[PDB]
Amino acid sequence: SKPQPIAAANWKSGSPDSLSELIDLFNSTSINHDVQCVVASTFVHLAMTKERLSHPKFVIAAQNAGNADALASLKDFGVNWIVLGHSERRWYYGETNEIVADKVAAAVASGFMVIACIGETLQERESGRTAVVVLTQIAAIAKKLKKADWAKVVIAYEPVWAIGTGKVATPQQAQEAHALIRSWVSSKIGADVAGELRILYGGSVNGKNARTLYQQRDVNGFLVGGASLKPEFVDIIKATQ
Amino acid sequence: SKPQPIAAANWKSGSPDSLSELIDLFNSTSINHDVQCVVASTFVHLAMTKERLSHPKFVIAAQNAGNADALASLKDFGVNWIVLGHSERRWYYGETNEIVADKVAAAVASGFMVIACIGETLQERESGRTAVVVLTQIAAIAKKLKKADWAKVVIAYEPVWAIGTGKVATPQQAQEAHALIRSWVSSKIGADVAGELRILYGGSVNGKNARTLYQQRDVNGFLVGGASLKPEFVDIIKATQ
Repeated sequence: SKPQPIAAANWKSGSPDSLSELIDLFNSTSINHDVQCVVASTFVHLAMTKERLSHPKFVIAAQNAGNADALASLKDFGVNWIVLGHSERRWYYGETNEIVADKVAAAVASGFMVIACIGETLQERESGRTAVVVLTQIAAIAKKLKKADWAKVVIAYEPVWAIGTGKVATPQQAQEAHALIRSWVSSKIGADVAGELRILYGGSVNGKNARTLYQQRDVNGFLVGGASLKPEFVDIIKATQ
Repeated sequence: SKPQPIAAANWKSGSPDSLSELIDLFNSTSINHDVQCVVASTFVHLAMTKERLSHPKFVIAAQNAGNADALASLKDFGVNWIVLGHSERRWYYGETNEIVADKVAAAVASGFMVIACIGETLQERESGRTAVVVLTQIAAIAKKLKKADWAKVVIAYEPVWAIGTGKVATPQQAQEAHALIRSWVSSKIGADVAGELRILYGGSVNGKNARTLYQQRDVNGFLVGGASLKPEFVDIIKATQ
């Protein structure tokens, strides 16, 4: 039915010691279903996790790449997944739809599994421009990808207003945005591709809200920030059953 | 007499929780005089404050912009004020008078209210080169601004040796530098402009020293770093009466 789900952690902060305790918990956790778990972080924690994380279902990812040289070095360092187009890169650092599109194409060429992020601001949401915004973002990425490349792409839909604010989208809001993105992909690229495509939801996900969100027809997992620094991340992974 | 004063906070560090407590304190504080309050920060706290800060007298600002795309995105994100040419950008990152001048011109074009920072090092101060340094910095900015643009500019004078060191300038030192900058502007651009111009003082300002500094004829407010992370920032705002 639904493609293999992904439960990605976005370690935006935390201390080396507290984090290794988490890694121990994960390593000792049996997941009785097929799900790809991803732990994304910065150089600070990347060396530790790359060596301390042993769970068969987990993989590590870099939080961003500034250029082709970094993609190359990261690849050599042994990192195969990467998160691109995350909120702040777009609104704080000014990366345009075109720029992240180029980054996504480059990463894929270098052989990475890419989690490309998209989402609208509170202003856009309220102005009723969600659908146009989201599709423009996704369209920019598509313009640079060859049909084969989609095999290496995961889309993460995160309303900018839901990230770190405590304000999660509703099962209906998420499902609608995801359904829209999938439709666009199906009609523009192919239904074969659209069906294989994982579209994750990110924006204040936690152990208590995950299942309802996951139950939606078009939600294939989550990109989790805050709750991924806590052991409740385990409940979030179990919610992708 | 003096133009409307500005009490700007420069949140260089701090935790999300501690910071929201401050925002609550601010939001519940009545200021019985006309003053523009500004809370400047990085992407980390910018999303929270933009949503949690409700005080009618407060506005939020970005701590820097790396290029035109960032100015555009920030503008769209809903940020209208920006701090440029701050100490570290000049001495640590190597931004020249010319570069920050260009940044100031660009920001103004994009529609921002700009706090352009200037100031000399301890070496320069001691070598007795304060006046030449400060004027060269300001002159570089002027070379790129059209007379109309000055309406969107606020100048912050912060001796590099006073920032974060605990070593504040004396009411006489600040007043002299401010008087000099205003004179230059008056004779080079116009007295109309010079009079409307807010020149703030920054460099180890606190609740205890603010009033004396503010009492000077040419001091129009403060850019505060350390003390802005504490509730004494309220006393600093009251000092602009």
